[PDB]
Amino acid sequence: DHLLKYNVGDLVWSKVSGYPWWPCMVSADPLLHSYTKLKGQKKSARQYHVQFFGDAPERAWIFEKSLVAFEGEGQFEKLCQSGKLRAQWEMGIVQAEEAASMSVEERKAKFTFLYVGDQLHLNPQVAKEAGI
Ligand SMILES: CNC(=O)[C@@H]1CCCN1c1nc(C)cc(N(C)C[C@H]2CCS(=O)(=O)C2)n1
Repeated sequence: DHLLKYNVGDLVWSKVSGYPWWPCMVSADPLLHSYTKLKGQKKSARQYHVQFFGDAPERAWIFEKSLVAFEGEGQFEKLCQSGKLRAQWEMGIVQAEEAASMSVEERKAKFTFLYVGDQLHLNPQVAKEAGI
């Protein structure tokens, strides 16, 4: 055990209420510039900031007990124990599996969402790759 389980660029599965376990990457919050913090300053309530792979940019502060290191798509079955949501999730898994073969510096440069004030936008490199 380590007190700081994840760092910026780490790939993780995150669990948010109403959604299945989703592929993510730990990242710095646009406003705070931090990637980890204690909710209400309780040492047992550590959270990490993550961005979700998939269709549209999304991010969240998540409790460390709702995160699991991402090794691969095959973990999903053991972790558990829908139309538009399924296609978004599949797209996210393809991106996460591509990011897993990259170095941490390359995966941060390619996948980190573009921050324009408090608006989250596609990474210009991902946008160019998709022909946007
Ligand atoms: C883009 N956001 C959304 O689809 C929805 C509606 C607003 C909040 N939200 C949301 N918030 C959170 C915190 C997570 C989350 N997911 C896990 C699903 C999305 C991840 C990126 S995706 O592939 O586009 C689908 N979804």
